Amino acid sequence: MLVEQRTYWLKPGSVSTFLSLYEAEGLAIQAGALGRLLGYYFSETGDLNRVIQLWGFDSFEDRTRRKAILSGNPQWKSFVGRAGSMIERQSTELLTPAPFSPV
Amino acid sequence: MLVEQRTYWLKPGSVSTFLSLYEAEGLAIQAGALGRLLGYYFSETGDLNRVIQLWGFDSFEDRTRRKAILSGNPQWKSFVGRAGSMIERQSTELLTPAPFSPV
Amino acid sequence: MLVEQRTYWLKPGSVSTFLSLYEAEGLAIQAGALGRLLGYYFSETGDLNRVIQLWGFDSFEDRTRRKAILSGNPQWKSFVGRAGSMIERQSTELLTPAPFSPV
Amino acid sequence: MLVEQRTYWLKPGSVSTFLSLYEAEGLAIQAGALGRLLGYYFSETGDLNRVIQLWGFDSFEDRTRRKAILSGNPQWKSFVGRAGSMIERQSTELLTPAPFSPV
Amino acid sequence: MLVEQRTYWLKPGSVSTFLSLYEAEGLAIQAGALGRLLGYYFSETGDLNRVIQLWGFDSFEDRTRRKAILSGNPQWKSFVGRAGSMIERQSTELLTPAPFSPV
Amino acid sequence: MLVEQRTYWLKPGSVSTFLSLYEAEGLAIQAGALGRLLGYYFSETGDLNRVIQLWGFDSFEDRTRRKAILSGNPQWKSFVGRAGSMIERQSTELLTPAPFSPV
Amino acid sequence: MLVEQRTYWLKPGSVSTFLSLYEAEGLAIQAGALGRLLGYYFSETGDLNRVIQLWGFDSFEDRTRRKAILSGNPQWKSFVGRAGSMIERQSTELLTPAPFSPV
Amino acid sequence: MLVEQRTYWLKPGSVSTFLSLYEAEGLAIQAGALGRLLGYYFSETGDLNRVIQLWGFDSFEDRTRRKAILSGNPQWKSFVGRAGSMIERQSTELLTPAPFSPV
Repeated sequence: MLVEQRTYWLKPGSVSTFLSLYEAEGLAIQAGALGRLLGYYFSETGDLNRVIQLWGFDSFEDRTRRKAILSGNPQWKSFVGRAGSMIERQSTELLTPAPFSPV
Repeated sequence: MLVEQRTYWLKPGSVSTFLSLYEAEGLAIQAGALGRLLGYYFSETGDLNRVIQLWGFDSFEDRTRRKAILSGNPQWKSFVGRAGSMIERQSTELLTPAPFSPV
Repeated sequence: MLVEQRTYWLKPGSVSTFLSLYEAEGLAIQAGALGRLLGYYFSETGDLNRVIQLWGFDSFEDRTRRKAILSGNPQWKSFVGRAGSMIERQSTELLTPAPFSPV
Repeated sequence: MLVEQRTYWLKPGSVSTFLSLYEAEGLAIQAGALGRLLGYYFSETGDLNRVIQLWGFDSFEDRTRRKAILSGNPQWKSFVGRAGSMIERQSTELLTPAPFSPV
Repeated sequence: MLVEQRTYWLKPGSVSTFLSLYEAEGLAIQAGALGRLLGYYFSETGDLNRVIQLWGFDSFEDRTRRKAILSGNPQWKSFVGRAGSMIERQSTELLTPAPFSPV
Repeated sequence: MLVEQRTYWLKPGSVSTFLSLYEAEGLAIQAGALGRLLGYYFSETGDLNRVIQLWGFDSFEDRTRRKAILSGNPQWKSFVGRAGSMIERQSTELLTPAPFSPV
Repeated sequence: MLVEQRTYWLKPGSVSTFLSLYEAEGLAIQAGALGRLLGYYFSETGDLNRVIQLWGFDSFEDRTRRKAILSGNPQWKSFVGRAGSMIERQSTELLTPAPFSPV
Repeated sequence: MLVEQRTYWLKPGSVSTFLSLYEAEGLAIQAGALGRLLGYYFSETGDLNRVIQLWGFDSFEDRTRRKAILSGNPQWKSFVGRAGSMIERQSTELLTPAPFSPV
């Protein structure tokens, strides 16, 4: 499995608004396209106002395919338009599970 | 649930040695004491030679209790002695799951 | 005791405005809810325009309780609305006093 | 008052050894020379293996005077020789208390 | 050869808009003035929303000459006016090829 | 001598506008109040859009006195109002000359 | 094409030794396994003692295949043993060429 | 004029030893080769154990020429051998003086 850990830095104070809007308008579309949500968090220490998500993919090739499916989805584009102004900065990294890592 | 994400930066080239030694000598003790391993990874992008672990705790109080149980374990101390020289730097952060985050 | 050190990065030039507004409208509410202010500073070196605060808590559980009391306070919400635009970024960390640390 | 916040990054695993050695051999000398210890902590989040100290001075001039008194103390030099190998990196910053900050 | 690696951090979501506008209105002018484009990329990991460019110059003196030619070009100024609002931050570094580096 | 090195990060593209406005409206006032300008630069590598200034002071006490004189100057306040929107972030550090450092 | 940009931070002063040893003992093996070297540089500004390499791959899957071929090569392992002590830290990132990027 | 600002991070506690050794064995050679020392400092805030130097050059081409003269000097090589172990990390940046910057 290929694991992606994405971090968004949000405008101060906007985490609860973002998470509510995402759950109502973005989660079903994004999880439907990408396939395996492993975790979706907000920070309590370090930089505040971060939302951190982990996604599992069969391969980099499949991640590419699923991300393009999501990016072209008209309902996703609408949600990105409504939620995007809360996002100040985005980063991502690719991780490999150790053999004993769960699931 | 309270989620802890810990990062260790290891000496260059030492990730596979660390993961093999940990699986053989540290995993059963640490998972037994701490309770819920959510993920154990090594990095493929960004800073290389990172190992990243996520642990789930019922509360901060229980994390404190379980960490002291682990730190006082004589077999854990032995493993830390054998593996510790590979660790150059350590960081950790506390995270809260969004309501829709899995498990 | 559990010690929290919070840092806010403010818009350039806004420190004195923030501190005056906080002292007049936020301090009594926040200190009343959280309990033990250990220090409230602004930076003279490093990143300028930082305000740095240290708070002492009996436990993480009590910090959680007191923070929710503060966040739900209608007068606090009003102050956050008036002061919040000065805040560009927020971070926090948890610290433990050494046995010989004062108070 | 002028407040100094110093951070030392220690070798992984060495915090308890450093704090024990400092309390036994360095604290009385350093506090005697510098005058007002405001806090002495170790980190629980963020970079682990940090020790963080806050000192209060009447003025920068007096800080300079007291630091030179400490640096020239033969017993301090001995302690620095015994404890210094645990220190990997050091940083410091100067802070000013807000008018309502305690003490 | 002197190699310059420039990084622009763009507003979230704006990479494809920037690259399309640059290719249509800026590339021919900039490549014409500067001389040797070695690579023009956007990031897939790390900080997202980065565009990274590498340029090769005969010398620092020639880089200075060509950059002033570009900066004074009225069509370049127009493009910078239309594209500039997408750029949040800029950095650059100078690199020297190893003897075996290609071209 | 006590040396202060200040860095301002400016809005992309604004360095020449800032330097022209400062030279016309701020330099004589600021240099008159602070006393010894050692250098005033803009960056060519690293973070672009930085302006970096070095000031020499007889002592920290005199720096404090001169900075308050400048901050209270009505013409300085006017210039800060006109130039301030170009400044995104500010940092500063204190340095000590080596014995052989010039002047 | 998928582009990888790798950075190694070397022990101060060791860049020329590393590059000479690599050219003599590592380049033919590594380029033979990985396929397309796009650039191999050392830094002149920013962090000194960096070596920066860019590699082009048909796909992430092919990068994975070629990296495992290289890692299992006995002559590569020997070179890594002889050169590795110069490497203090390693990072990498994945990049996508813009449509107009050369080659 | 082209200005170079170099920073060395030294082993904790070694600044005074480095500066004494440099003044006795390196300064005359280095200043003789490079031409115009503008400042040589150690840090009092921020990262401690930094030495920061500013050098002025007629041009980048002349900086290149003078640096190669210095690097090939047998007495410089000897000094670098004796002082080099104190240096943990090195960085540099190029700066341009504003028109009103002194000298």
